[PDB]
Amino acid sequence: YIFATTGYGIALQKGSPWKRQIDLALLQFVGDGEMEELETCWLTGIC
Amino acid sequence: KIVNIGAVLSTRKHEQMFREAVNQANKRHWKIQLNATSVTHKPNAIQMALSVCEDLISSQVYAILVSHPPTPNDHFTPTPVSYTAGFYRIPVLGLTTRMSIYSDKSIHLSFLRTVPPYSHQSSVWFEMMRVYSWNHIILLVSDDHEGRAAQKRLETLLEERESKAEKVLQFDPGTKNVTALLMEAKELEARVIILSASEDDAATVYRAAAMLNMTGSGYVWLVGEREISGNALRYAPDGILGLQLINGKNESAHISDAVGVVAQAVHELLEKENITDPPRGCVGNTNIWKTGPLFKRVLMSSKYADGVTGRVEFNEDGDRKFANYSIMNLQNRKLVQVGIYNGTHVIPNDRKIIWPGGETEKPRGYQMSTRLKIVTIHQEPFVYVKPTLSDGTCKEEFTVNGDPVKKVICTGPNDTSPGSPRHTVPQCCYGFCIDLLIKLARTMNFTYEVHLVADGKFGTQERVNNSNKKEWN
Amino acid sequence: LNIAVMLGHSHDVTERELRTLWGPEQAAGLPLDVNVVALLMNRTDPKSLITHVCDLMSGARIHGLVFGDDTDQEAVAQMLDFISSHTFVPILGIHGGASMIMADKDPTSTFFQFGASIQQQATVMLKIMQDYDWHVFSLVTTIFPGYREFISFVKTTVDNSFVGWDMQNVITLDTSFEDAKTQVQLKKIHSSVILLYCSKDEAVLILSEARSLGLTGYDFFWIVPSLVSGNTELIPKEFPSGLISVSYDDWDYSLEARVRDGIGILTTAASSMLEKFSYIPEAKASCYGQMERPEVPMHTLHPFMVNVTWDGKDLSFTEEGYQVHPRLVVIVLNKDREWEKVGKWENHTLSLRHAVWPRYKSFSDCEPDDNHLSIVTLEEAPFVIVEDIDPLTETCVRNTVPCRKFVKINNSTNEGMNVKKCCKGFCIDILKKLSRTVKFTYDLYLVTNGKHGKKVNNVWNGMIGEVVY
Amino acid sequence: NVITLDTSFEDAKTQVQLKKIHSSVILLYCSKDEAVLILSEARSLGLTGY
Amino acid sequence: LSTMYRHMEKHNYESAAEAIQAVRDNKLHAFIWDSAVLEFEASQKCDLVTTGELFFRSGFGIGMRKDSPWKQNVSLSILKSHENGFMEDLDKTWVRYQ
Ligand SMILES: *[C@@H]1O[C@H](CO)[C@@H](O)[C@H](O)[C@H]1NC(C)=O
Ligand SMILES: *[C@@H]1O[C@H](CO)[C@@H](O)[C@H](O)[C@H]1NC(C)=O
Ligand SMILES: *[C@@H]1O[C@H](CO)[C@@H](O)[C@H](O)[C@H]1NC(C)=O
Ligand SMILES: *[C@@H]1O[C@H](CO)[C@@H](O)[C@H](O)[C@H]1NC(C)=O
Ligand SMILES: *[C@@H]1O[C@H](CO)[C@@H](O)[C@H](O)[C@H]1NC(C)=O
Ligand SMILES: *[C@@H]1O[C@H](CO)[C@@H](O)[C@H](O)[C@H]1NC(C)=O
Repeated sequence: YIFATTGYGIALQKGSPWKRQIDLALLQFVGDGEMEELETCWLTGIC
Repeated sequence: KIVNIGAVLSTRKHEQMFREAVNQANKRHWKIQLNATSVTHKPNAIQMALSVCEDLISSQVYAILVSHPPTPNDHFTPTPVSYTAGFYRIPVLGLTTRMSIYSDKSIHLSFLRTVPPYSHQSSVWFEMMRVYSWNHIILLVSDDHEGRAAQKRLETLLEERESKAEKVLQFDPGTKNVTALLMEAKELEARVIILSASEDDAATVYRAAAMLNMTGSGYVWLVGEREISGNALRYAPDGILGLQLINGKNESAHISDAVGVVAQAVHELLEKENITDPPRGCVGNTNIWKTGPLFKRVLMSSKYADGVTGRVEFNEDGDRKFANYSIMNLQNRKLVQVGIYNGTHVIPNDRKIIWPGGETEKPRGYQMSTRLKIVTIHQEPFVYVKPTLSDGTCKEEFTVNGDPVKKVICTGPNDTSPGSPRHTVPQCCYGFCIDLLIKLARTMNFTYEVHLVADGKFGTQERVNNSNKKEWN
Repeated sequence: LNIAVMLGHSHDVTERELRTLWGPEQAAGLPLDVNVVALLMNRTDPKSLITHVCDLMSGARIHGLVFGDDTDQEAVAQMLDFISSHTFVPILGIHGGASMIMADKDPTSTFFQFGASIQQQATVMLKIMQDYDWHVFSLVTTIFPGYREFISFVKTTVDNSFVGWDMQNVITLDTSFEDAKTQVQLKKIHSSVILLYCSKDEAVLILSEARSLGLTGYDFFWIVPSLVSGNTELIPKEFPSGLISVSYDDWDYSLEARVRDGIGILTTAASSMLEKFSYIPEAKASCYGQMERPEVPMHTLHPFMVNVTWDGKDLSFTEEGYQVHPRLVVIVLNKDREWEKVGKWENHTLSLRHAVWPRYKSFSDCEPDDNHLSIVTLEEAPFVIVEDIDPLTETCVRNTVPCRKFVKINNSTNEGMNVKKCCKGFCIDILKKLSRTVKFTYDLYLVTNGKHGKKVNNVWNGMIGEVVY
Repeated sequence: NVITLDTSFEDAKTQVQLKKIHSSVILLYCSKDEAVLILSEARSLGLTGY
Repeated sequence: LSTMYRHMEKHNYESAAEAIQAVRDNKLHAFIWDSAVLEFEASQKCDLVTTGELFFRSGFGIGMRKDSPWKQNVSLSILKSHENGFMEDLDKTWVRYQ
């Protein structure tokens, strides 16, 4: 059960122009399967 | 030893003052090396060009000083004299030339000016904006070479400030009913108007703006030099901030400055070797000066700190650098000097600025109409789309808890099929996003126009009807 | 009616007059009287040209002038602006000022040159890159005028392109004769194709500097427009071999043929004018009198240049007078310092090349690079399966290596047609992965002679047989 | 891969040898005058970055 | 996955509404779409069952424009809805019908 998800991410200070450069890269990594392959590296559990 | 300098001038007073200026330059620098020879303008077009070319090529003239207009107002641009002098690539300096036709270096090889062009009006907009602290610009520029050059320069100097122009409109010469563009400008949240066109176009725009609510309040009219003369003065509403150049009208001062500039060049010409004799016979010589580009390099590398106007510097375009700008406010159809710019410094006059609106405060170019039109894709689990009742409204249902089901009127096509008339008939749509929209309206003042998808798809890149194009659907 | 043709010093005027008269004789019979007055003269003075055109317009009322001159002066085209804007006569040309067209002015002029449009050249310059399968670019420009439009056009055409070009950050050189900032600007190059937009002397100087800077290697690519090339008889020693250039040369099309085409275009325009009207307008009677305002109420041929076709070839002109279907002959500098035709861009605005890649040899008598390791593949559908290419103005879809397969025409002739085909395979992925580790390029070379190979009287065939020798 | 400079006062081959640098740390084994000369050359060559 | 386009480019439909009908009349043996939509369809209509595991898990969002000044005022509203139970109430009123 999950309530008030508000998932966290990489923070960045106000006025930094690198947000438009980092968000696209992170979205590409998420959509290209980097998260899925790296999930087994750390997210290990018995179900 | 004798070097001839030519000029195409009408009045004999101009010839006399040119002779006096060249004599003073010889006195101010040993031996006499400058000769004065001038010709008169003619009402003809090709005959005058032939006469001046015959009288100029056969006289061994190095420098050309011709004023752009022969009369107070005419279309006789000094194109033919420059083109005739361009056969041997003879350096030409313009006295009062301001049209952008001579600005580009691709066509004109050795034809420069002694006065800044209209392109500096594009740059001075940045100086105005950095003082008024604005970020929205709407352009009303006609379709010509000057307009294209101004647009390109403004885009180049604006793309580096992280600001983008909202809309660009084109004025076709000769048109009379152009109210559609004014309506489109009115339908924009920003209320900053920039105009740069001819006198007739300015008068046509002002005629429509008189009836339309384009000068009542909350608007700023920043125009160029061409709209502060002629019928523009008598048909221009008050509060318009004009632009003028100081010391840019005295032909005697321009001639004196040109003579002073050429005085150093005449002496520096003999410094370099490999100098060739000037061509005497017009017929029998088709050679190219070896020092053609060398003259331009010397002129560009030369620095001047004296003259009626002041310090004179040449940029890559070959015109004056860091020219002085003056703001001519229009108050009760009277010119008022307010702002003076030297390129970087700001020197505003103590007189209060009178805006076209009733209030004397600085207008704000941010008028949020709050008419945020929203289009929602027809998704069954997210938005329940059903036909509305014929009485005029939509029936209200209840959930399992008995709470009313809030809904908004939605407008969209009915058939939603290719090759069918998609009549715009209002419908009754509600769902998950309706509650979010209602919450947004409660939190902040919002008005919603619930549109529907035109075709029925979210839309991706489309590559059809040509070899290469990308338009979102 | 009467059209006068002016040309430079050439063969006898009688032969040129006969060639001009042969135009209407072959076809396009028209009741209008076609009279040609050919003149030959060494002088090209402006006043002499004005007097000559005045004499031509006064005598027999010439309604069309075409000036094909061999003079290299660039002001020849600009000298006729007054004639075009005052006498309302169509203006044509072959060489000289009309060879290169860059003058844009009010549409009141009647300039319609057969030269390559300055903006249209970039389309071919990018299409040859697309055909050669190199999506990375290095846009290098200078302060010379007429290149900001190039930058805007290339940015617009790469933003609207769906191919996925790797548009590397541009480097805008300021000026030459620096020797301190040019290296700083050019040290950021990491691609294989570098453009150059300068003049002839500036290009020679920058190439000479790059010779000492080591930028003239056998792996880099250089694309040069028609401005630097110009005439194809002067080859400075600072130009490396293998350079790719595009221009409008007359290797196949002759001056007489171009004159005939221009005459046919003018006759077609006159015939089209005779449809909506019934009289041919005349210019001013005298060159020395101005008794009326020079307006244009006769509805001249300015908007009628779009629907003009001659000899079954669509030869139209845009609003700026640019040719819709130019030639754009591709010239490549060979190791013997000469230009050879490679590509033609005449048919349906489509270009094809002879596919001659290796042109790098004997530049500095050093670094004999051999990284172009040929890769031989075998048709094995379970592992390496090839197929055709769907038409989408692309060669590679996502990451496939371009496979060049030799195709035979029929069972009688023996010629290997070079047709690109899309190919996907496990071995392709293996090669791509190995490329990132070896840091070298590999061009695939598909074969068709044999499948595996046998020993037929001590003769090797197949892929093994090809790799043995 | 190492880069072995031959001698100074070349102005033609030094750039060819040094154009292959792609790392962040560069060593220098020369004399005082030679080091001064090579650093002055690298100032114009843009190898003195931050 | 290039083999998918060998059949996608010749059997794809234009509307999810008609796609549901087609997959219900045995025309389509499979259908790929968002997990939430399929779960809602399975909860409402009792002639379809989901299968497999979630792939390419990406959330929704609100489309805007780079020059729109309503970024913070919308993000704060979204955070308020998430952390004040408004999203939970909307889910409870629009999920788990049966
Ligand atoms: C200047 O040139 C004109 C035309 O060549 C000539 O008539 C005149 O005598 C010259 N001036 C002097 C002082 O010689
Ligand atoms: C201009 O055109 C619009 C519609 O195109 C029309 O409503 C309006 O009356 C016209 N105005 C004039 C002055 O012709
Ligand atoms: C526009 O101006 C007219 C007068 O020309 C006025 O009657 C009308 O109310 C104005 N419209 C608005 C929206 O202010
Ligand atoms: C003459 O030129 C000077 C600039 O040196 C200017 O200040 C002055 O106003 C001009 N005089 C007239 C009558 O325009
Ligand atoms: C919404 O409009 C009302 C009346 O026009 C105003 O009192 C209120 O302040 C507005 N809301 C905001 C957030 O400004
Ligand atoms: C919400 O109102 C305007 C419109 O976006 C914005 O400028 C303002 O800063 C916002 N309010 C707060 C409290 O941030």
